[PDB]
Amino acid sequence: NHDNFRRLIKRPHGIILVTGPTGSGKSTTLYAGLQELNSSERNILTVEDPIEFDIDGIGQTQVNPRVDMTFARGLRAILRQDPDVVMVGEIRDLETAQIAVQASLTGHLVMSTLHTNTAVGAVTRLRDMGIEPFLISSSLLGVLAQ
Amino acid sequence: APIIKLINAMLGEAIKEGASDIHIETFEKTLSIRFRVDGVLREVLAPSRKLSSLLVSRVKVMAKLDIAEKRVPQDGRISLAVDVRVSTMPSSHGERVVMRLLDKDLHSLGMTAH
Repeated sequence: NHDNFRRLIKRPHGIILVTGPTGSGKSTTLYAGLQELNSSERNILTVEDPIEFDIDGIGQTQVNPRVDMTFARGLRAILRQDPDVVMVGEIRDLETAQIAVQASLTGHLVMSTLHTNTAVGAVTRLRDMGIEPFLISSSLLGVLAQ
Repeated sequence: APIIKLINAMLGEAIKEGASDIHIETFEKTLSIRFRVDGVLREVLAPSRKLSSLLVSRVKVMAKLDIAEKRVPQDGRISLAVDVRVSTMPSSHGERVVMRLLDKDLHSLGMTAH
């Protein structure tokens, strides 16, 4: 499972989702994935709500409601920093997913989470919000039900 | 000021090495400058962490952006024949700056004959 996840998070582009219920240790798994990628040869940035803890060597922006800094606006801002990999806290709505799908197609490796009970539930959930059935097939690398 | 010359010399060093992007990033302990020379990120200098706010302030005023607003993303432009597109964004240890260096037939662009 580690070797398969290693190869997936080390791809040049695509979306990798980690799914399950609340308190299933998704962040811990994402944080471990970013720490593994944390090298001098890549630019890793994240949007979180809130930031669980600080990874030294990786940029981490926080979702601030006082200045209307949302996941969508935060993710839209990160893409102008010339990133190689991006980690979004979670893709709750369509607007945030639309940007993440565009990000994955435009040479970035995207990472996020969805509150779905199964690994098929994640692919499911993207189809529900309003992502064209195709766009999921092209971008999605895999899902990790945990 | 000393900071005005440092940013200008850095931009000259970016054009020297053939950098596309310049990455100014502030962490808790260290301040890091990185160029993406031909798609490959590269360590160039790690100055004093204290300078973080001054480097962010200088690159803002060059692009005619808000100095005091450190809570929202700001995008601006500069013309030095090098056209740069600065992009600031909020983070845990202050703002993070990136400025993309770009140098200044209809059929060749894409249009078909018809």
